Amino acid sequence: AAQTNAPWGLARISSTSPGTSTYYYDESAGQGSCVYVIDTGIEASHPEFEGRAQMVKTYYYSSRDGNGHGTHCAGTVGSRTYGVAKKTQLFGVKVLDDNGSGQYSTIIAGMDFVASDKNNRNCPKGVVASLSLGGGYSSSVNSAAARLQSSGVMVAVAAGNNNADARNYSPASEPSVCTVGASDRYDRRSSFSNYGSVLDIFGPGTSILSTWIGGSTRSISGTSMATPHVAGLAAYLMTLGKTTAASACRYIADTANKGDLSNIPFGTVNLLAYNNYQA
Ligand SMILES: [Ca+2]
Ligand SMILES: [Ca+2]
Repeated sequence: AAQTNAPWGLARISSTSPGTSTYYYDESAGQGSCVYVIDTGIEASHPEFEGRAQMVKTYYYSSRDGNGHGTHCAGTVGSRTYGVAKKTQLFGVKVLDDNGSGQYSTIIAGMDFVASDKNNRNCPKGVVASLSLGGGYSSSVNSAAARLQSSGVMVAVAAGNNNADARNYSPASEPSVCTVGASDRYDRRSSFSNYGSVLDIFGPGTSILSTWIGGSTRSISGTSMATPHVAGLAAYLMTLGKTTAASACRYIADTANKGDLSNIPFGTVNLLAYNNYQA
């Protein structure tokens, strides 16, 4: 299948070279798999979700996304127009407040929640967890990320936006999960993107068009926008039966576009997420 005039990040992921505008993907599009978006919530009623999104847990007074960040991330994962895995099932876990902040204890609880909750859901092709959040190093936050990964969920986390070594940031520094860096439309490392040896792959993160609260759309940047491109790609590959939750990160790194990125510091991988679609 082909999505003509797709957002640059979608075209990039199904292309070997930058500058294309069609997103080519397998029509299965992630159906059968499930992606948990652990953020500010998701506006499930947004028409781009087609009834495929649902709030499953909140840690605040309401489960609605009063921020927009989570709705944005969920759109990149699987909205009709801005999503990587167009037929996936989206579940929202609200661990961040409407200002986009949350505490470590609530973020850890959200992760333990998903590890248990996936057992009452029908996700025959696999379960993915998308975490476009992070903070200063915390061993308990890293540990919650590792438990989720070991429970059988593909965990993808943002590298962080401090233009620094991701080793001092959490969930990012957890070596068992998939740490995602951001890139721009010219194949340059996003200027704000963290880097370092803990990163596993890079995804499109500069000026990413996606859904927003109030039934709208908005273009924003961050390693937070790169994370969902790889969570969505993992869900698509798992439903294709190419990989599993436990090895999806490694399979993505193995099949990525290698050496295409510029501004990659010595010691950071130069791997760009790629679906390897051939019609
Ligand atoms: Ca190339
Ligand atoms: Ca890793």
